[PDB]
Amino acid sequence: MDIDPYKEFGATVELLSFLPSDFFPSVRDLLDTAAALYRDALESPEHCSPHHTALRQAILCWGDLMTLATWVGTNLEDPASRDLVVSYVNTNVGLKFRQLLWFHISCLTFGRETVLEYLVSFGVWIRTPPAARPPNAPILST
Amino acid sequence: MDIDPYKEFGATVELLSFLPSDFFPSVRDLLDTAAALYRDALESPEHCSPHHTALRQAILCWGDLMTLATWVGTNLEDPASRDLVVSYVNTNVGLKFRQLLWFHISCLTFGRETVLEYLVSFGVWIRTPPAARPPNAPILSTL
Repeated sequence: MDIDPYKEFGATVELLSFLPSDFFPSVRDLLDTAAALYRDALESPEHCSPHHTALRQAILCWGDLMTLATWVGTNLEDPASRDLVVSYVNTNVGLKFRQLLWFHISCLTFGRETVLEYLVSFGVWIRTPPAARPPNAPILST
Repeated sequence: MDIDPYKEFGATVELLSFLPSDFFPSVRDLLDTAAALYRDALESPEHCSPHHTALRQAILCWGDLMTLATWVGTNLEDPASRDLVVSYVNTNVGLKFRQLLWFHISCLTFGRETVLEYLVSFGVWIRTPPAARPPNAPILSTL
């Protein structure tokens, strides 16, 4: 069974690894932003949007991963060395959520296509050597 | 940030724990049920329903979870400590996803309210004294 988290939103995992791995904020920063910009819709009893639905599942999923990695770090080894279980999650999967978290928060703010366009525009822009690219990078707004 | 997976769907975490711990299939059974019944709608570029989108995340999330919980099985040694993660997985989250997976597969199959009513009814039935309850439990079948 093969599911692209983005296919239903008009994008893919190809399109997101299209941006450099350091382009995205941290997972901790992206969650802080979710609360700060949307908590009431996110805690609301309404669907609101497919982006809202997806965002809530993605926030909570990182919750299911972190909770599991912390309870499993505590039960054999030192709280100073047990951060290999939480280290592990930020190496394999931590990058994946960084893309996914950002993608939806961004889509809520500016509009799905805006973010889609922004990804292709900013993507070809970052690859372009300094001398060949405009001084004004693509910008993300309404 | 404090979010109920079910609130937007007319349910709550209280409401699903209304049901016994053993009533739900394994996760492994639920995903194979899902694959076999829905692979094509779930793999579609279409939302279909809020249930579909929430489901896709959850199926995919269980993928990310097993990847983590198995990697710590690799880093273990004791025959009682390797079995420390799949003790938790069968207790804390495996139960959570079993409910969540089940809630959604079912809603797609039978209808949101259908699945909801069934939860109250089966819930009150299991709580109901044997001798006071009908022999025939509330039923989950194709409307």
